[PDB]
Amino acid sequence: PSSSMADFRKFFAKAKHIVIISGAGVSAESGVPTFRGAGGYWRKWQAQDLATPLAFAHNPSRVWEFYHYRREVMGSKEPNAGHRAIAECETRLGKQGRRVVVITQNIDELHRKAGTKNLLEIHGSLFKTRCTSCGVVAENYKSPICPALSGKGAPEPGTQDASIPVEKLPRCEEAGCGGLLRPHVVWFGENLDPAILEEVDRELAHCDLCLVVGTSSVVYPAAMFAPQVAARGVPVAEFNTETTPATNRFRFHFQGPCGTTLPEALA
Ligand SMILES: *Nc1ccc2c(C)cc(=O)oc2c1
Ligand SMILES: [Zn+2]
Repeated sequence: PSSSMADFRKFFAKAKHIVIISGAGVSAESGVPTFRGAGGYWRKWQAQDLATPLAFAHNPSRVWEFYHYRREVMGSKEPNAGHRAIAECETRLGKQGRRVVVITQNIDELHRKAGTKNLLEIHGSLFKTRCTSCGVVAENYKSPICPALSGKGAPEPGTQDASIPVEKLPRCEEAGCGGLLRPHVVWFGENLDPAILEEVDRELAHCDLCLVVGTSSVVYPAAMFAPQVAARGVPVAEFNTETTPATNRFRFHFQGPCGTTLPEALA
């Protein structure tokens, strides 16, 4: 795979429709905890233990504690130079009639905070709720999301369950509903929104340049998206930290934190 920034920049100058697939490394560069890899725990659990329908069914208080913590932590977090380069790229290109879309697996909204408008959040958002009775999706930035969760969700091992009664967990405020809310995020074992995937397929079909940032391209989610772009002859450029491996039938690979390489690539 080429690591020629100048060659990349020649494609970038001429590209009219860029798809940017954003993975977990973009969030990790802002210090956002993911509770996934080695060492990444909340109390005695990882995300694969708590971000499941079964976990929520059996202990909705514990799952709400986990997502309440993740909401509140964001008050100490900021977009990084990678987020900023991506947003500035969209803004500048949009005034030229050129399209930039960000397809992200990240749920912490830092792309939005940085100014990205054309955003597909394929795993949902920490700052949206979904009613488990009526299905309504709502924005929710309230600190705390409900009074019973104030001071709850502490991450330290040994912290006891809050065991909030389900009636005091976040509830739907649509007139005549009152159901129990869940976080509007995709759980392990769940389907991605087909309408989201409808929009993703349209962007992949039409783009003339594809970036994979903060993730590997040979793994989910980018492995679902990049192959068919590359198969069309569209250049695929990967920006990530792991020394290729990932092995790439793709055009470019730039090693390093994306906050180091993207400001230059997307200038
Ligand atoms: N079921 C499942 C859920 C989530 C995954 C992520 C976030 C990454 C992955 O590589 O494979 C997953 C599989
Ligand atoms: Zn409802």
